[PDB]
Amino acid sequence: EDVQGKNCLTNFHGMDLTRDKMCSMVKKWQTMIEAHVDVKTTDGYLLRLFCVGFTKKRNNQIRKTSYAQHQQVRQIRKKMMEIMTREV
Amino acid sequence: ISIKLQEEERERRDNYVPEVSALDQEIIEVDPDTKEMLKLLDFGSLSNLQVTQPTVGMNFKTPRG
Amino acid sequence: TKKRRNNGRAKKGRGHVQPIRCTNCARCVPKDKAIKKFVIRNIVEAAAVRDISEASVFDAYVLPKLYVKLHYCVSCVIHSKVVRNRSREARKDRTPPPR
Amino acid sequence: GRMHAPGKGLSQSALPYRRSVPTWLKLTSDDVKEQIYKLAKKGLTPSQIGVILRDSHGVAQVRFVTGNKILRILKSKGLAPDLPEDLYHLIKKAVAVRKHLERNRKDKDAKFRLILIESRIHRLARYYKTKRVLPPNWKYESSTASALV
Amino acid sequence: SGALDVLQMKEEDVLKFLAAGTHLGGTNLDFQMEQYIYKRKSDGIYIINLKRTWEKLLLAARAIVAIENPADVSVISSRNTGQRAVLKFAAATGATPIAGRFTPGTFTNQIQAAFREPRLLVVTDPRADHQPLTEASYVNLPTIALCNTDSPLRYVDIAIPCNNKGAHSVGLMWWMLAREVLRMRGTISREHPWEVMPDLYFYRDPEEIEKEE
Amino acid sequence: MRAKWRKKRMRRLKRKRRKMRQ
Amino acid sequence: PLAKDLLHPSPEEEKRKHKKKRLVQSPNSYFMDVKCPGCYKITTVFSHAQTVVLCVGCSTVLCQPTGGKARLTEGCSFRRKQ
RNA sequence: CGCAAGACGGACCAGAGCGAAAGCAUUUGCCAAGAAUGUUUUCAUUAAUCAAGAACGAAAGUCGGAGGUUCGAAGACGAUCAGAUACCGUCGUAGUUCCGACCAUAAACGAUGCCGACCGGCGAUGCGGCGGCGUUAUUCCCAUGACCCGCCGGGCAGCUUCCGGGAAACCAAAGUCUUUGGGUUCCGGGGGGAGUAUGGUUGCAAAGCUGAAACUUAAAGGAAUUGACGGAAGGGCACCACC
RNA sequence: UAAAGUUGCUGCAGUUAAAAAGCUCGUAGUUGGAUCU
Repeated sequence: EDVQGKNCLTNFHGMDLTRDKMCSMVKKWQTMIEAHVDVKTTDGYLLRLFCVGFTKKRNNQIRKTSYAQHQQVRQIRKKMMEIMTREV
Repeated sequence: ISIKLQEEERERRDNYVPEVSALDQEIIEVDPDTKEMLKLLDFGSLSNLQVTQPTVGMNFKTPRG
Repeated sequence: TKKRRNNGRAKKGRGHVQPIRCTNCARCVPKDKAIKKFVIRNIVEAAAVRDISEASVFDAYVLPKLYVKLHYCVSCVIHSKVVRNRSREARKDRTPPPR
Repeated sequence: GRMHAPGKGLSQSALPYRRSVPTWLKLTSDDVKEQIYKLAKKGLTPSQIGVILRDSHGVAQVRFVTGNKILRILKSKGLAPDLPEDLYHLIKKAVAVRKHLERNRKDKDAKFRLILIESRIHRLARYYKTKRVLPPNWKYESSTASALV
Repeated sequence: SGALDVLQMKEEDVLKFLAAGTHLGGTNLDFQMEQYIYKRKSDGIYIINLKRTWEKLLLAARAIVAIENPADVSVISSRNTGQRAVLKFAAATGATPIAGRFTPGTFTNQIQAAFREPRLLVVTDPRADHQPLTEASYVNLPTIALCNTDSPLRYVDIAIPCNNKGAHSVGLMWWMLAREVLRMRGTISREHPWEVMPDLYFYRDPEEIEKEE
Repeated sequence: MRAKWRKKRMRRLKRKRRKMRQ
Repeated sequence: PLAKDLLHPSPEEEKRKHKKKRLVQSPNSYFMDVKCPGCYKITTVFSHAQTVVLCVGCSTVLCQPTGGKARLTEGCSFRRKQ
């Protein structure tokens, strides 16, 4: 955002995950719940935050899959949205 | 190779009996359900039987997939 | 005559399955009929791993992997030896090779 | 199976063997009749009346306490609707589907379902006309249906 | 038995069964072995009603006794867990043993070297002894089998419900069958315990004999 | 001959005949 | 198998069956006298009630309709009849 | 580093779900539906299948309107080849996209009409309901979620079986068939000619529906078996193979 | 004419040999649960 005295002063512009991490996190017997919010901080900085989560297999689970029903996914996504909006 | 001499020699070899029977001992564990089965058979008052406790959980199926 | 009870696909209980493009030839193949491989391979070969790890500015950087999804059509999957012909009895077998 | 669906569902009420008023039920036949009359005056159909008699008053089956069915009771007292409950609900559903279809004209599934509902309406109307519940001149129309609702 | 108190099950027999794990079946249940199971445990194991086990053992002993040529009964075991038990049963009772692999065509191929025409067939496990059982369906051969909860009952005429997986249980069941057959025959009495004991019929791992030598 | 190409030939013949009989 | 006595089913097997496939069909539902500590009278509630029942002597919810059996509010004593 | 446009919704995504079929996959909201389960609610035979008739119906195609990123019939070149009017490559029109009106055809397939009953077993899975040790979250109690173990009802399927059937392949239906009759619709009668000619009808067209005959022919064809062959795969051998 | 159960009402076929309409709705037609000495 500025340069003084052979010195570049950077500001936060965005955040991301490396492709390897996101590729590893997507397995084939669970659901991926994805949410996003356009939210402005208290100083005019309007961000877009993306949250991703995956359903968890229990430690005593025998069923191969760990799928959440559509209403459960919607509740999880609404919780994601509200928590991210609160925290931002 | 099979001759009668080998058969008799092997039946001599298998003519082995332990001092104490491996079957009957002082205390044998028995689960509550088999204890009820025995009490149905009127053999539930045997004192050789030790009522052990059943498995804590219900994890006996291997995970599928 | 019928070679396979499932017709070489997994289209049970629906009428249409969306198609995908073969990674090799770009042929249109139904997503349930295409042969799917998920290859998770180290981004550097087992030969270049020594030089790359020696030249790393970090200690125990652990190289990232590469997660590629390949969707072969039947012709390309047979040519690439990803799957091969089986005897009439052994065709029914559905357990993946042990590898 | 279902008339207009491929389903072969089995769920339904399983009546008990006994045809007698239950021991817990102290309500007399006239008391049940009065409760039915009040519920009908409140504007409830025989299905709803039976539901709330079973659910709050312990009346397992009104026929086994009164000796008469709820619709027959309402007809005898004289406060039964002009057209039967099932036909009225079918006509209401058809009216709702038609009102949806006017603002959503690309909904071919709605058109298919409306055709099915109107076939059911016509079958029920033909049955009630043979049984003389409906006048022989009664016909279902695409314009006067909302008036009957 | 037939409610004959001389044939009723004894406390010592119950203790032998419980010590050998005879009452303990598997985690799977063949639908034709439902009538022999008392109840499933908290860990998925099926418990075998030992009263029905004794009833079927006595029925099998009665069937064996009603063959006045003892060599016309064939006792078969393909698994090692029951080979010594089968040999001991054949020695004590006079039956003909087939311990080891059963050659197909033994009952059907008249020309073969091991061709025989038994009058009754007893096997340790219908799953592991499926080959003689099938041949039993070719020569009018009645069949007795020691059946676990998941045992298949095809071509099995008298199914004895017992644990046939453990060496202790297999040996004890064969020993008890030999004891019952002898008692019905007349040799050895029903009053004092048999001078032979189940551990003779058991199977010992080669490491066990190495430990014992 | 492939049946669909025989059908195509027949349809082209029918079009040529339609041009014949206007 | 091949000898099942269809005239005298065991009560456990008959209770295991669907309510319509029993020898003589019987419902799985029941009626309960339910009583609240804040009430001076009992009421009769269907086990599978489809409406929200209220206390006869109060204004409190008694049971909430669900997919199957209704959810009786805690603190209310319920006893089956017959 | 941005901006614009149009297209499409990866991975999750499954022999999983929903829909009459065609078909349906970013979030959120609205709208009207729907199956299944639950039901000691209501009506009380109101039902099954159906000439006529009607709704929907992939893709391509046809009219107008908008758009027009990619891909791309036709087409223009460049290659390869004996020749290539193809396969391969660079471009590229219609089209592919949306709106309205047509078209009503697909290997529109489960190549298997719908409704009903009976006839083996097993383990899974989806939805609903019921019951129950125990673990985990909502800081702790019940409820409820996620698991675990069963049961019931419909559903997509799978394995197994000397149920039975079948020419067999195979099918728990394609079984309950010379021991032949539960109800009903459609439809076939050796192969070609030929789904052609012709008439009728529908369509703006392309074509759709209905649809022969003369003539010709001893076989076409189904399933399976043994060989031979393969510019199919996998093994094995040999200095008349190689290293 | 029989053979021809190759016209099948008795009495045929329609997964692959010829063949179930792409799919539902629907009138006529055909068929229609228990029950009354």
